[PDB]
Order: sequence, then C-alpha cells, then structure tokens
Amino acid sequence: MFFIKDLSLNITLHPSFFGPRMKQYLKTKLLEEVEGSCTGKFGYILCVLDYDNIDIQRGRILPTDGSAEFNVKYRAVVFKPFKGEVVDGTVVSCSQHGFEVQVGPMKVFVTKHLMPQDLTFNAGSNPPSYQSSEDVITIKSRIRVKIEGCISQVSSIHAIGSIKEDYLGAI
Amino acid sequence: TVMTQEQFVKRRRDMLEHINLAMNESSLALEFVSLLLSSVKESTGMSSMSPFLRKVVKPSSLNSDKIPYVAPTKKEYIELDILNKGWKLQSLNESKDLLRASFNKLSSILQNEHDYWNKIMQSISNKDVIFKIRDGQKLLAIKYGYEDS
Amino acid sequence: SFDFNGVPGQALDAVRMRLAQLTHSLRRIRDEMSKAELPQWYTLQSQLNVTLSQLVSVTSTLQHFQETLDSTVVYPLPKFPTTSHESLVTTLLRKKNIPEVDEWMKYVRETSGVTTALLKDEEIEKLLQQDREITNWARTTFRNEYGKHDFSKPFNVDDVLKFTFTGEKPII
Amino acid sequence: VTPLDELQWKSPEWIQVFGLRTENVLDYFAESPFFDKTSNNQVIKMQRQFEFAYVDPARRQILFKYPMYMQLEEELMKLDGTEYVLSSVREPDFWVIRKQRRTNPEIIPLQDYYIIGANIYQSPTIFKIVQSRLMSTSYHLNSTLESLYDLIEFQPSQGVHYKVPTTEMLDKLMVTSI
Amino acid sequence: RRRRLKKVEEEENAATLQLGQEFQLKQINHQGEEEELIALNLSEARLVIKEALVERRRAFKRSETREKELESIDVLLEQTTGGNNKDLKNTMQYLTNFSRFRDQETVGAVIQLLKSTGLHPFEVAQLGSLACDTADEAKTLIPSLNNKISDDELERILKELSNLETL
Amino acid sequence: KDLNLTVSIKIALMNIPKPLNSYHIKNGRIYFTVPNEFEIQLSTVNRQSPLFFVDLKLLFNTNNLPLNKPRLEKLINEILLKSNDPLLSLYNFLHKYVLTLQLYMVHREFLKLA
Amino acid sequence: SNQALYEKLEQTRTILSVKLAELINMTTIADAQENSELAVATTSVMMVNNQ
Repeated sequence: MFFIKDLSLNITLHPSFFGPRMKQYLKTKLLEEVEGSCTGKFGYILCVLDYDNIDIQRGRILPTDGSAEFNVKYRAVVFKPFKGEVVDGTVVSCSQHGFEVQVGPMKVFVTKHLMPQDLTFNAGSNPPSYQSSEDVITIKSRIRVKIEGCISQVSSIHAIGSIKEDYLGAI
Repeated sequence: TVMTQEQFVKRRRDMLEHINLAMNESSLALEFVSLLLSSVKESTGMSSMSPFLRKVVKPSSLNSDKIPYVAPTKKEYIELDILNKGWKLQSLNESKDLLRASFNKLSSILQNEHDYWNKIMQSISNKDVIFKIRDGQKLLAIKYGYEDS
Repeated sequence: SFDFNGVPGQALDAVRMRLAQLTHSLRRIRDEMSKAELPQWYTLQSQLNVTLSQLVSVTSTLQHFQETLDSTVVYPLPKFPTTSHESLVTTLLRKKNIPEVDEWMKYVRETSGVTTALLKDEEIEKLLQQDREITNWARTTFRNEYGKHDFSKPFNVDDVLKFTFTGEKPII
Repeated sequence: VTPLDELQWKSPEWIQVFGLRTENVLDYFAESPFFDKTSNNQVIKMQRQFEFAYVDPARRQILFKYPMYMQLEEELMKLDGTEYVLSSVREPDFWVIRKQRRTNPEIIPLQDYYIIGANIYQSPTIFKIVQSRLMSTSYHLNSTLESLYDLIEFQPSQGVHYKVPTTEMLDKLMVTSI
Repeated sequence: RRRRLKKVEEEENAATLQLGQEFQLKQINHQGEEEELIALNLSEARLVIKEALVERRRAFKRSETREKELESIDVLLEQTTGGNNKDLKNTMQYLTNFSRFRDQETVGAVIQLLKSTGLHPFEVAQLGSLACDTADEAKTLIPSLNNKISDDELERILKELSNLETL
Repeated sequence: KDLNLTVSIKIALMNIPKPLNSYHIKNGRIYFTVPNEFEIQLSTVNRQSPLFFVDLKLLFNTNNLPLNKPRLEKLINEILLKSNDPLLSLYNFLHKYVLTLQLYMVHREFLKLA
Repeated sequence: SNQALYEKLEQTRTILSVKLAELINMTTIADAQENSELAVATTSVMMVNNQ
C-alpha cells in the first residue's frame, strides 16, 4: 500500500566528496540507494519527495574510517504491503508452482494451492497460463489478488497471494 | 495573408473577453447548483462557494419540489429535430470553410517546401557535408572549411 | 415546516462535480493565457481538448439524467434575503439565455432550408424521416468503403586471441 | 414570443388600487396569466363571493396562522381538481403559490410560483437553467476557439505554432561599481 | 524511556487496521507535531509523484489518454531520475495502467468527497483504489468496512465514484 | 518656471562642488554638467524633500550608449536621501561609474588588439 | 527514433481511417440521443472544434 512517510537515513560520505558543494553530492548519494531501495521496515521506497529542502544536519566523522556520517531526514513515498489487503496487478511470469503478479514495484507470488480448483496449469499454451472453465490467467493480464502473508527481510520483501475468495481473480 | 500587432492584440483581447464571459456563466451555474446543494447536504456544497456570497447570503436558502412526470410533446420534438438539422448543416459549412482555408495554407507551404527541397537537390552534391544546427530552429549548415582537409 | 425532499441527490452533486471541473479548467486556461507571452501550442491544445471532454462529460451526465431534472422546480426560501438581494436571485434562476446565443440559434433555424411557419407538421416529420434514412445510407456507404480496404559472429574473439598468445588452434 | 417561464409579471396598478398583503395574494395571482381560468379555486371563489391530515406541516403552519386560508382549504376539500394554496409565507413581502390537484385523499404537487417584491415569478426547473448557462458557456468557448484558430501557423521545419505579428553587461557594471 | 523487550504484538493485518507501530494514524513529522497518516490511492499517488517529478524537472531546468501519457512520464523519468529507477518505472507504469482518475481536479474532489465519510484514511484510500461496484463486494474486499459505514451510504458513494471515474 | 525657481533656491542651501559648479537651471531642471564627461539633470518636488533622478547624458565620445534606466534610477534615488550631502556623493559615484566603463572600453580595445 | 515513426504513422492512419466516418455517423437524429438543445449544441461545436 502506498504511503508518504518521513524517514531518516544514515549516509556515509567518502572524504573525496568533501568539496565546496558537498550538499549536492550528499543529496545525489541520498538519491541512488533510496530511490527504488527496498527496506523491510518501511517498504519499497519509491521517490524522495520535497528535494529542495532536505534535513541535512552536521555530519560526524567516523573515528577510524574517515568517512562522514550524515543522518539525513527526508520525506519519501513508499509502498509497504500488508496481509489481508487487496491489490490489483498484472501477471509477469507463470509456472506449475504458480504465477507471480507485479503490484506497484513489487512482485507477489500466488501459489498453486491458492487458486480455485477449476483453474489448472496448461504448460502447452504459449505462454504457459492457468486455464479455467470461465477465465484464463495469462501473462500481461489484469488480476485482483489479496495478500494474505508477507515476509520482509532487512532489504527484501516477499508476499503470498491468493484469489480463492469471491470477487477476486482476473479483472 | 499578413496579420499585424494591433490585430493580434485585438484578437487576444476579444478571445479574453469571450472566455471571461464563459467562466462567468459557468461559475454562476456552479455556484447556483452548489447553493441548491447546500439545502440538503451542507457539507460538500460549501467548498465551492464564494466568500463574498457567504458573506451576503446564508446557505440552505433554496428549495425544490417535484412537479409530476410529463411526457414531452411531439411539437417540440420536431422543433428540436429541425433545429438539430440546422445546427448540423451550419457546423458542416463551418467545417468546409475551415478545411478549405487550411488546405490553401498547406498547399502554399508545401509548394515552398518542395521548391526548397528541389533547390537542395540541384544545389548540394553528395561530396558536400551538411548537418543540423540551432539558433533554436533547425537549419542545415554546410561545412566548407579546410580544417578537416 | 421546511423540507428538502424535492431535491435530487446524485444527479445534482454529480453535475456540480463536472461543472466544477469545467470552471477549474477554465481558470487554468485563464491564468495560462493572461500572461503577455502565450504558452507553447501543444499544452494549450491539450487544455482545449480536456475542456471539450469535460463539457461533453457534463452534457452526458445531464442528458442521461434528463428526466427527474425537468420535474424539479426551484423556489427561494424565507431565509434568503428577497428584499435587499432579490437582484442576486433574479439572475440565479434565469433560463432566458444571453441574446447572442439565441440570435445565432434563430439564424441557424432559417438556414436549415425548411421551417414550420409555412409547412404542415407531418411534412416536417416525413422530411426528417427521409433525412434520417439518408444519414443511414451515408453511414453504411462509409462503412462499406472502410471495410473494402484493410486498416553474426564469424569466430570467437577470445579463442583467436588465445591462439595469438598461446598457439592453440581455435577448435570448431 | 416569450413562453410562460421567462417572464416576470406584476400589476403595480393593482398595487396602487388595492395593495398586496398576505391576504390578497390569491386574486393578485388570479390576475396573473399563470392562473387557470377553469380551476377549482376560481369556481369556489365565485361561489363564496356569491388536526387535519393529507397536508404537509408547511401548509399547516399557514392554515393555523391565517384563517381565510383554512376555510379556503375547507371549501377546497369538498371539490376535486386543480387548486391553488400558499405553502409558505414571509412577511412583509414573500409568497409562493403551488399548482395542486386533489383526489379522494390523495394529493400531488405541481408547478410553484414564488412571489418576491410583489412580482409574480414562475418557478423554473433547474434543467433549463443549467441548459441556458451551458448555452452561454458553449457559445462563448465556440467564439474563443474560432477567434484563436486564425493565429495558428504551421511550418514543416518546426512544429505548429502561432503567427508572429508584423546592454546585458550593465548589471555586471552595476555590481562592479560598488 | 523503558528498556522492556515488548516482543509480543499482533501481526500487521489490514483487516484489523493493524499496520504496525510505524503506521499509526498519528505520525510525528520532522517539524515535531503529530500529523495524520498519509495514505494515497493509486490515482492520488500517481498525481503526487508526477508533481514531484515535474518539480524536480523545473529545479533541474532552473539550475488525456494513457498512450500519450506513458511516453511523457517515461521521458520525464529519464530526464529526472537517475539509476535504480526500475522499481520507479514499474510503479509509474502500474499507476498509469491502474489510474481511476486522470487530472488533479477529480482526485482532489474525490478526497473531499471521502472526507465527508470521516472513515479511516487507509480504507478510503482503498475505496479510491479498488473499483468495487456493489457495497457487499467492497465489504468482503475491505473487511474494515464491516460495521463502519451504512449500506445505503456505501452504495451511493460507490455508484457516485463510478460516475466520477473517467475514460 | 516656479519649479525652476524651486530647484534654483534648493541649491541655495546646498554647497556646490568645484567639478559641478557648472549648472544650467533650465527646462524644469538643473543641468549639473562636467565637460566631456557627463551632464546630469535633476529636480525636486518641494524644499524639505531631496531631489530625484530625471536623466543623465554622457558627454564622452565612444555616444548613444545604452543605459539601464531603472537600476541606475533606483540606486541614485537611494543615495540621494540617505546621504548627508547628496551632490558630492552623486558626483563621486557617477565619476566612479563613468571611469569604470571607460576602463572597460580600454580593456575592450586591449583585447581587440590581439 | 526510427521505430517510433512506425507506430506514429500507424496511429495517425488508424484515426484518419475512422474519424471522418464517425463524424458523419454521429449526426443521427432520434427521439446518440439528443432529447434537449444542449446535446445538439455540444455536438455541433465538438465536431468542428474536435474533429
């Protein structure tokens, strides 16, 4: 689910970037490993909002490394999944174990035990898909899936999807 | 054709006045429908109000009641149909005039461009080198220098 | 006591939304063109197209809810100041439009080539019926005319370099 | 010709002779063309010249506030057909009269007529109000769009654009002089 | 501040409104005060991120159908965002495909229409995201709506939003 | 003519410098001039308020040099009222400015010599 | 660049192929549906100013 949250990150600047315009190297270095970065505590961070003023306070030199430690506080748009939430998406890959649906920036896998029994795998189709009496689940197909279990590591988030509930499935 | 600065500013001012009248009529229509909305809801209609209007008149001051359902007569049906036919015919004539004028402009422009391209062919050999350049418009510049020779 | 049951619920706030979008887009046109320098023509064309789409949405909403809107007449309330502000309300419920639009409408009426003042009404009915038949013939002519037509690697660089530095022949 | 809704009707001659109060709105509206000359109101008016259910509380306040209207409706319940009652009043000058047919009892309302400043108005329905506003809006944007199109000029070397109608070191000099 | 382990807590469930201790309704901003949790629907998220991107494009310069919009936001991403934009590009194409409302006027008036509900920000964001057609469908899709909104109010809100969605 | 009398009696209470003692009270103004350098013409509204900028003509030969009329008007009107005596400060600042662009022209000749 | 010209020409062709036809087509009189003068006015402005 999409949110706007105030976040703080500890950033280490190499001493080579101690130039007259250190703040812009620090802001760019804030950009490349926060934009699109995945953190399990706050979800997939999408974009750093309000770039013109970002809280960059006085940075501490590490006593043995020599790099400067800045705790940059910023406001960014995130996407944190939860269990029991309903998100729409498109299928990007399919297999006999199940299919993976892309929701926002994140891929959610829907297992073979979490489709209704009318849906079955058909590997003979090109591309391979899940076929039922009333609908098909192919690649690049809109599908509504509820997330019922998600696991988040320190840098990776994975979720389990299911479409067995009514008013779910393909859109 | 040729068009002047005073003609340009006159056209700008008259389209500005026409669009002023447009937004005036649309804004009174919106403000009326929100005034009538505020009688029954009072929540969403108050957002689109004018501060001067709220200063001079309080909301929930209008009311509506149901007159019975009426079947419209065939006389105004054929009146609306004949007016529809007239509006369609006038729009078709306006479209014809617009397309004819735009064709005349496009034909003159295409004649100039084709003359330019024929001059380019009868002018430039493949031995010569040409590249695009900006001022910011596209211009073809030929390099006649000896620095690469 | 006062009651507000003769007022439509979803037609009226839906058209309030659509007309509010129209007014907001007109204001965007205004502060886009009020400057002495015009914006570049694609943005203003996009604004014109989205305003036209907004107005066709307005009339689609209003015409889809044609009836139950002809059936609700508006009258003011005693809370409205009708003595010091009746000039406010007389140009608030007015359906007599500006003289330009209906003089152009009457100009359009006489340029249709057929009128009512000297023709009997069933002649107008059959003329409109045959005009509708001509529209049907023209659109099926367009339909059949539209449907008539349709609408690398020669070797291995690493193996060659391994030959030139070691002497091993490139195995094929 | 102007139809019945886009006209404001008043008789200031009748105001000079009789005057308009909360009692004589009935005959003042009878002088207006909105009144039905075949209505039940005028036949019972000619006959008389020669608590209570099936009513809303808005008219009930009028009936319990003014007597002549309550014997008016007491004569009106005997007959059937189109009638004229005053649903709401605001002294010194505000009235409304509704067309209304009564059957036995069952009552439906019809077109109202609000009175402001001793001037009789036909209460319009809002569809033609917003339709007239959209006539004005659509005609105005039509005029803007036609008046704009003549300034538009297309070239093949560039994009489509508008018709074109037919020192820089001094700041550095200022900042260096101080 | 106490040093308790406090390792026992309920699992983050959107049905039970539990989104974690870092997703409560009141959020402390960087200026100090508690402020309401910001949950964006998909159209709202697309408009906010597009506004941020055009703001960054304007800062860099100073220092509608889906087909013509996808190329525009793609070239905006290329001229605005640098590396590691794969997640952002996936998000932008996702928000383009799943766009209930196009312009800012629709989104903002949807926000002020949902503010008359007075419900949780998460569930009204889901309502602005999910295109439910019937009240019981929204109830079974969003379990937070159970014993939270009247059925007739939910029905009129959903059919209103159906009228509000364009293209 | 009464404004000419006004600006003529305004400089009665003003001491006049030797480089700017050449002045011409005419055309509703007083023409403070330095030969071959500049001529500045000034006027006031009444007695108790200071003068204001009207125009300035350069008397050196390059004329018709472009001037940024309102920034120069802005700081001239700034240094008029804020100074203890306006005419000497105006003369010093204007002399500095005219010698500044004279040096810029000399540097332009030097760079065009190469 | 050269791939974009393909779909650019394709989309211009596929809207030119149907736009004049639908311009003629929507001028249909019936009692889509134009039950008021508003639909007539908006159609007769949208054809000229949109097609």
